[PDB]
Amino acid sequence: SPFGGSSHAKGIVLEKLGIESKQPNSAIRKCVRVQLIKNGKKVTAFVPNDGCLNFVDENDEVLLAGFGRKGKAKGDIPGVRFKVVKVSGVSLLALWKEKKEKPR
Amino acid sequence: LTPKRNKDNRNSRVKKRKKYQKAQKKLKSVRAVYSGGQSGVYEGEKTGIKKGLTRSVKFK
Amino acid sequence: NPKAFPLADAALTQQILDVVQQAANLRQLKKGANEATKTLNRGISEFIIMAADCEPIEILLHLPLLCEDKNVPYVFVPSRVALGRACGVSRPVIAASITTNDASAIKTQIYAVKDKIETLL
Amino acid sequence: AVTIRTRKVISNPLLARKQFVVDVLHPNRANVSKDELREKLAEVYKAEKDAVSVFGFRTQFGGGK
Amino acid sequence: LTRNIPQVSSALFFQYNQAIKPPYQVLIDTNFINFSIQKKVDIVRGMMDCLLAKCNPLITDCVMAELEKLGPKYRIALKLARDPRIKRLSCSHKGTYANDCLVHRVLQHKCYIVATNDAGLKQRIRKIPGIPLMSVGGHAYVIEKLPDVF
Amino acid sequence: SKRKEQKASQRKERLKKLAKMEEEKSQRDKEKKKEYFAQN
Amino acid sequence: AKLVHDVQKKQHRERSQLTSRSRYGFLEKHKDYVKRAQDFHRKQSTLKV
Amino acid sequence: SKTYSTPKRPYESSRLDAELKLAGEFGLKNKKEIYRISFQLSKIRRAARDLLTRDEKDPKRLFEGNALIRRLVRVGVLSEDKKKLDYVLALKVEDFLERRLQTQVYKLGLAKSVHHARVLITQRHIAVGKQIVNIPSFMVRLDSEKHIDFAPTSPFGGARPGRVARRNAARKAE
Amino acid sequence: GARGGAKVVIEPHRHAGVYIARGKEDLLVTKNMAPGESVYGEKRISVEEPPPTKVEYRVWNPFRSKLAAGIMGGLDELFIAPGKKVLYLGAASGTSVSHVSDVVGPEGVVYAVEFSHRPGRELISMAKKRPNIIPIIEDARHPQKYRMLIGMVDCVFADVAQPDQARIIALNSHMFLKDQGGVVISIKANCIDSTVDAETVFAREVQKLREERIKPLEQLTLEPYERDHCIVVGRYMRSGLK
Amino acid sequence: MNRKERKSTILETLMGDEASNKYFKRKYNEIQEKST
RNA sequence: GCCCAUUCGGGUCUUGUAAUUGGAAUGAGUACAAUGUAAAUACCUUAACGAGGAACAAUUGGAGGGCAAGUCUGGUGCCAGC
Ligand SMILES: [Zn+2]
Repeated sequence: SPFGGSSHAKGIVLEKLGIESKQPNSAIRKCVRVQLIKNGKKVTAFVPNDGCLNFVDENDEVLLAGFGRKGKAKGDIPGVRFKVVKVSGVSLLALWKEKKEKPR
Repeated sequence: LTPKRNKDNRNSRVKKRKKYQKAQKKLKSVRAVYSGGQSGVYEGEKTGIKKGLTRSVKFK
Repeated sequence: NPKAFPLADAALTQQILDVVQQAANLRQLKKGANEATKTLNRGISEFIIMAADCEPIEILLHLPLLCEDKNVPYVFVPSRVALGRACGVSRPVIAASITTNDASAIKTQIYAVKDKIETLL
Repeated sequence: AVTIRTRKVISNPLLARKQFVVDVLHPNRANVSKDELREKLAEVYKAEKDAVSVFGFRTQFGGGK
Repeated sequence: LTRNIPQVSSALFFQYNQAIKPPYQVLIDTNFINFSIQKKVDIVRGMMDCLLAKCNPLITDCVMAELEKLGPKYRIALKLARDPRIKRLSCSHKGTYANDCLVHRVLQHKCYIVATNDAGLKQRIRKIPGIPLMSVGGHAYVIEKLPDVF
Repeated sequence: SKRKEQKASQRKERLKKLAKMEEEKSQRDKEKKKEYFAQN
Repeated sequence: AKLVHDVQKKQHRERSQLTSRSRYGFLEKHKDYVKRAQDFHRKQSTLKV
Repeated sequence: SKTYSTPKRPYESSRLDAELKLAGEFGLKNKKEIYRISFQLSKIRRAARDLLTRDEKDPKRLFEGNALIRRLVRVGVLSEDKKKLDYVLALKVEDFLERRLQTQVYKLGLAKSVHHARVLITQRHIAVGKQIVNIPSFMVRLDSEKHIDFAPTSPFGGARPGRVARRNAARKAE
Repeated sequence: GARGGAKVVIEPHRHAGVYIARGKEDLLVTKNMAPGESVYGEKRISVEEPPPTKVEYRVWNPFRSKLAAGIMGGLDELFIAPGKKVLYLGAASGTSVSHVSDVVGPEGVVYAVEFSHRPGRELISMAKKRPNIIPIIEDARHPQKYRMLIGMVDCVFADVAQPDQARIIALNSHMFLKDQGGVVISIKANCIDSTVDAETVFAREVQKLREERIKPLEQLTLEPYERDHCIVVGRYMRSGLK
Repeated sequence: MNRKERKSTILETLMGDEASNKYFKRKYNEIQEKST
């Protein structure tokens, strides 16, 4: 529905948006520029936990999903509608809790 | 890389027991439930009776 | 007007003493006159039974003044040896009592018996 | 000590057999050891130990029969 | 100096209210009868279809005074609420106001369930703890906090 | 004395819990009061 | 705790006072500083009133 | 099949305290047990409501209500005097799940707690007459309520003592 | 605790007539009318006063008396003042009527009725000792056959164990209780109705009272002492009910 | 209570036993040590 | 020292921490054997083994904290935020 009919879309990361944000674990630090493949466009996704931001580097064939805020936060930016849920085959929640291993 | 979980949290029958007998002992602090009655000889009410307090619901 | 007035007839006798045997097998019964009056003035007593042919009758006739003061039903039964066979014990017990317990599986029969004997008295 | 007990016995001279249901009751042992069962059944009947056959056993739950 | 804090009535749990045994006592009130009529459901069979249990309705003298006071548009409501199947209470307070009569009546007993429909009464009833309200909805009734609806 | 200071210490956390609760309720109601007006 | 580890929120112990200056010991950290400074500010304010 | 059903709302305060009280009182495992017993209670009294809302003297109401009360007195949740159909409408979940084997052997004695009752009858000790039952949720019928005793092939009855007892007898007789 | 020999202060309570006995653990205590003899085996405080005199006090065991549990749970006002006349429906034995008697005092009277016989002879053998009570051995369901000997009591109290509780108190209060007078009843839920539970049977009984013109004003449950009884205090209005 | 133990007031009654004196000495000494 | 209720109030050792610690019962397994079966597995049986961290290691979420001679941003000192 937010991209045709699918709930998830594979995508190619352009670059880690905001590496130069000084405040660690901030909204402008936790963004990536994903090239959606299903229609070939740009979008700004919202990877959780900047400590596990640095799994994804460049064309890591990332898999997005919606975000859906359940309230209002302190310094969260609006506009990001997409979060990262799977990167290059594995799920980055499992990567951040270090069960699996990112393959390359 | 997980939080320290609980031996009480392992078996659900135990966690639904140690939640009840706490909540069994919780409502000795909102009501005054019946606990058998006069067990020994009457040693007095043993915990304080105050004059200016009426715990009686009145009819408006 | 005798001294053992609420004397139960035959069918009510048989149901109250099979409730007696179920209570004795469920560990809910007090056997004997002085343990009966001890549990009676402790308060835990659903109802108490006496035997109307003990050779002194007063040694259990002292139980009316306690039980109908503390508001608990009481019933005479025409045979101490039948009540002994009911309680499941060698010597003839003459005064039994049923303790109060809401964790016992004869609560329905106890309440049926208690309602029948309150209608009897 | 075990016992065996047959029930529902029907003769059948269309095959010259007698077919029945077998209840073996063993109070503590595992099960009734079909060869030893077969020679005991041929002993209580008049059979061979070669002309008697049992097949459809199942031990019921909790053990014992 | 007599303070008065009412004890939590000892046939109540935290919020479970084990005093509501399945033969129910409900408290009918005025716009609930009116909405029952203009949704064309019944009363006793409607409550049975919503609760799957035998419900004894009650109306108070205050609510009967409100139903008489509301004039001749609701003669159907008054003929329905003078039903011999229902029982009747008898209030003793000043001022025929169904809202505080109802919420006082139920907060000093904690055994009645309240069959209401207006917003302020629903707010006060679900504000105070552990008594279930019911209300009209669609073409049936609806229960808000009974622990065994089914 | 130490019973009083323990009661004051936990009164501080009850105050912070009520602060979070009122903040969440106020943002929820200011969402609802404009959802009530977006039918215009 | 939303998305952090317990090793991410481990404890930081505080370092002692050096033995080289142990005669006037008890190195005085930030909480003791603020408990000194607000007391001094209150004393100065009541002195000035 | 799909016995258990999710209620009309599963995240609610009164329902949460209901499951807490019932679980900690009758010694239950999860919400699925209360939901199974509550479901089949709701099903049988939803079936009883239709037999009530149709008229009396119908053969359907007469012998189907007699069938329903015969089945319910056979399970034992209905007393011997209230043998008419609207007490089935006035049934409740407490005296319906009280007849499970866990609570029933605790009421019969021989277990000293509900949880010890559950762990021993899943450790295979209690047999209703002849059949060893290793499951709690039994709903024991009224006729076989007095046939509950320790099973003879179990060391709380009269069998050989257990492996802990005989191993300790060995390495305490050494 | 509270053994025989400790020194306990005797402070007065709100309900005039009763006293709090504050030691290291507290007691509820009424000032004994006939000194020197306990009536149902309770312990007695014994104070000295200055010609040296010595007056004694009784404890009030709430697990064996009804309204003592209501007093300790805290009722807003009773009507058992130190001057009034008090009727006692369902006076079992001395075990509560002696406490209501010595709360009432040497001027007011306590008319204690009782239906059974053996508690009747125990009540009379107690009643010869203190003079402010009147033992009646008649059924409480017939207030027209002891109408000869009592008149115009000032507060009734009720412990009878029959499922026509409201009819008993309504007939006795119409026949004897004065207007604007108190009525303190003690309903036992499991006694009067075993099928439906406690709050429903209490609401049904208090509705029967406000139909029989007693305007109720207090309901207390007395849960830590007895199970599922309740004390219901009411006035007898008869004129200007609302 | 025994006749050799019924003291003239509850202060001497509380002094007359042993466990209360033990608790009072250890609690009071810990309180003085905490104050210093 | 515990617990509960917009706050001052209420109620409770009959409340928590300790391998201080004791023996009893087990099936997950493991396995003679028999059972089932076309043959064999599984279940049903069952001798002998099989428990203290019963480590014979139950997870998935969610809500909060608190800590430095540490880091960064802002300013109306000693602060506010991330
Ligand atoms: Zn009204």
